[PDB]
Amino acid sequence: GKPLTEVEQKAANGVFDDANVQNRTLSDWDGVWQSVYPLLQSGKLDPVFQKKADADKTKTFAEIKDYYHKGYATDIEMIGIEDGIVEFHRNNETTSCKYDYDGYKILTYKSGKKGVRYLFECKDPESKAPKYIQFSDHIIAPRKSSHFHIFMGNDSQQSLLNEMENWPTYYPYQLSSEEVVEEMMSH
Ligand SMILES: [Zn+2]
Ligand SMILES: [Zn+2]
Ligand SMILES: [Zn+2]
Ligand SMILES: [Zn+2]
Repeated sequence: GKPLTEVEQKAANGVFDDANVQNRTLSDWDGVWQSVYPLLQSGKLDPVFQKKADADKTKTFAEIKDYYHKGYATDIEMIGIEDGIVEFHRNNETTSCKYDYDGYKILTYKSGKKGVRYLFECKDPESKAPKYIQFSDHIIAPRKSSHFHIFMGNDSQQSLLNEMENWPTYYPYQLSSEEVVEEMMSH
């Protein structure tokens, strides 16, 4: 929808000044989302890997697909976000919490690029949802997400900050596999 400003555009590419990063509310991720892992498991995402492989030298289709197989792997098939609550659908069962915002963390990847993770924490003893979750979606300022990676854990926020190999990814539930694929065939 909104035209990604020059900043938003470069930011979406890991290039930005820390002074341009701003807090974001949980509502930026409101909606019902589908994990893309089952799509990969059923070959629905092969075209995307084929394209990334016919452009990446030293990388074969299988090598690329193996990279994303590890990256997308998760048992949380669906996520629901609404009115401050995040709900996780695992095995026909669900868990949720009314998450508290804990600021963000600007990361500097070894590739030189930068990224921002938005941290939330569950402070409800009753709940059985992950204690710490972090959103990352190439957005550094208020703006509704179109899809996102989410890191979840029960050890600590720092702990989630070190994870760089597994990043469960989610797209709007209503999108078909074809639509999800076309979207990935861009950015
Ligand atoms: Zn700084
Ligand atoms: Zn469910
Ligand atoms: Zn990403
Ligand atoms: Zn996108």
